[PDB]
Amino acid sequence: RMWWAFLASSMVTFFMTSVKDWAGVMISAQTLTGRVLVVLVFALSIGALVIYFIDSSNPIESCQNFYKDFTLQIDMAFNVFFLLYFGLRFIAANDKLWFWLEVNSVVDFFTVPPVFVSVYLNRSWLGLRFLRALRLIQFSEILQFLNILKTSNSIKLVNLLSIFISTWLTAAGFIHLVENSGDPWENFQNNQALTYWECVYLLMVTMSTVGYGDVYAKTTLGRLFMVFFILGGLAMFASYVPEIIELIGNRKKYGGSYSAVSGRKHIVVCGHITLESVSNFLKAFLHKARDDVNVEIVFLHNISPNLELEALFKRHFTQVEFYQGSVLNPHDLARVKIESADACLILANKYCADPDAEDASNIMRVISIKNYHPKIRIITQMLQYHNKAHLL
Amino acid sequence: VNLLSIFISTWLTAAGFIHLVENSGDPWENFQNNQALTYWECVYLLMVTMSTVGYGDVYAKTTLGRLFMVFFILGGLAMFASYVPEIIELIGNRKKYGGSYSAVSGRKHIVVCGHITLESVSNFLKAFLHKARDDVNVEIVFLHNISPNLELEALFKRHFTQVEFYQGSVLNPHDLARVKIESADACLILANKYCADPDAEDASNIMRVISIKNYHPKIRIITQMLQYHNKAHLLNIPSWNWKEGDDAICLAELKLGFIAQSCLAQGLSTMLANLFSMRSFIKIEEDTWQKYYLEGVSNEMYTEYLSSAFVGLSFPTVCELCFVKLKLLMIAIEYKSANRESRILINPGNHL
Amino acid sequence: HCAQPLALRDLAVVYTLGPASFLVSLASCLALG
Repeated sequence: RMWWAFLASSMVTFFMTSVKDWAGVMISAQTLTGRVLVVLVFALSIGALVIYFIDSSNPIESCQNFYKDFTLQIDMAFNVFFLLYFGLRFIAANDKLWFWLEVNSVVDFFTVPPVFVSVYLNRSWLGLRFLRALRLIQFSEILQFLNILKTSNSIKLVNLLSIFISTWLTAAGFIHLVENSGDPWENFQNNQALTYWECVYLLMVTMSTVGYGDVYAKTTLGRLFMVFFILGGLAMFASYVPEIIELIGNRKKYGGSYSAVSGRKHIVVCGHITLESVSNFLKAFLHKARDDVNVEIVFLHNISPNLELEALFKRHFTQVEFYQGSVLNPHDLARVKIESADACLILANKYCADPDAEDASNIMRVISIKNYHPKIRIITQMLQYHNKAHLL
Repeated sequence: VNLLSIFISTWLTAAGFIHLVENSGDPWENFQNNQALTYWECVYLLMVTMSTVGYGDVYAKTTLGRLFMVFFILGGLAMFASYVPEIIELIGNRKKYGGSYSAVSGRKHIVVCGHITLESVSNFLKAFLHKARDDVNVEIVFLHNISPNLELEALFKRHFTQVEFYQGSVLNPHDLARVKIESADACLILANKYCADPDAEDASNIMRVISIKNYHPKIRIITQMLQYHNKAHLLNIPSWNWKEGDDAICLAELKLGFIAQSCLAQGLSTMLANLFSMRSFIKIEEDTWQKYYLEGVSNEMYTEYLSSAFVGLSFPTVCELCFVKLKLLMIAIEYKSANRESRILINPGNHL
Repeated sequence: HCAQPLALRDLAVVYTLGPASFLVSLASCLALG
């Protein structure tokens, strides 16, 4: 039992202008060298995580040497490359206290010395090597350099998922390490043999607050850190995610495109779409005495309807559809499939301040609809008689 | 701190209650039904209870113990629904667009302020960020005091990799310091074209120019002007240097001059618009007017210094050689003088 | 199996091996630049 040495190695390890400019240039993601270096170090972090996953089933303390097993040598090479990368990082920046406490720097400080001692010395120990899982936070970033991700929302979602998975795996490794070993004051005889995947399942049960209880931490250190993990999880859920989750939950209601059905014609109604005008138009058009029932009315107004107009649409949902858009925009005309529409009906604002302005607006709507599709019937309402001449 | 303190206080007090009740037994049960429970294990039980996990490894077995936990559950739900939630929502409030633009070396940025709405930003981004532009490293940072709405938010989002927004006014020097305007390449000021009174908006833009110049005199400012006669005020600023690069885009004079010169020769507005604006490449194979129109659009209007070989040659001869031998069309010449400032000459004659 | 659990010869260097490697890498980066 020599875990003290492998812990103290990392603990002790943790505790010109021209070359600084050169290092800043090389580390910078703006150049291709830095991009490729970050890609390589992320791939190596994934490899180290896979190595930890395999070694989880192995006994925590066992004597081995480099020539005995290859995977030990691959892990050693990964650690050497991480050491070179960390040296470049630390020498890159002007200030050094940030790199004295940087998250990636501290992860390297805690993961390199244990391997560096375990490669040649006996009693190979699966120490704090699960911290390599934290390198998945940078995952979203690499998708930016590889041009696969092109949307801010998608990048943010990938970053959120990566941070969630990184925290999950890091805490799972912590619980595995604390449970497989015992309480140091209890002479390590109170330990509980827990599979790493069982620890992941336990953490998933606890985060969701299901609490099945089939598996739980029994050591004092494990329970103390479980209490710390639920504290942190509740705090993060109340602080980190909720605003972003509400952002993801935001959605437009009436945006969309009309899904046409063959054999069922539709008429597109635009203009002054308001509760009174729509009410009158529906009580006349959709009167129960019409044998012509297959026609479907698609409304197109750029104002989002209020609750009363929403209810009016709800009552006749089987015949009435609504979309938010203006016939002036050709895209909104394309959405409602007006090229295949039987007819277009324009409602007029009868109670308008200036009748001539409203008539001009309706005429220009007619012009837009005709320009998109000349061979469509149009029935437009005219406030003033002398404004009809413009249609000629 | 008060919230955390009261949380810890009630947590430890209820844990002490459970420990006291469970270590002893029920008074009517002769205390022989007790459960041995360390105090820290009681704290752990309380925390796995309040988080509603409920492992079941540790639980109260006494009648009074299970009675208290029912009460501790009801009381905790009451405090979580009445006492804390308003303060919790208070802390969760955050200003979205507050912050400072963190400059990146080698990535020049321009600061855009003034009339920042959907239409102006839409037009300016459509024309500025045309895909043909090879000059891409320039980053646009917007500064307007009014928080953007949802659709302008989406417009900024679609160009998230090259467009940033920050809430503030250029009149306030702190907001100028937030966007790092001292290191900015240039500042553009957009004008409310459709305003009730152009004079007030022009005066507001002129104060914006004054504030930006006062913060840092050595900055280029491109400002839109609604009315021609308001440009004179820009001459009042000692820091306003036309030779340095400061320009006033007077919309009225430019639009009406385009229209008048079109009246003199129809299509000159299209001429100049296709000259200075930038377009994507479209190939037409079929013999239509559009093909020839594309080879017409292909040209762009440039400036460059003439070599010493043309010194001592008249403008018509220089234009002749440039067109015949170099396939370059001499349009204008910048004349240099000491008594007068540099002037543009349009088709100089033989004498010059 | 199980050659030796303790070694003072290697214990005199196990404490400094981590900082030794880190400082060597730092000095190599400084010199090569």
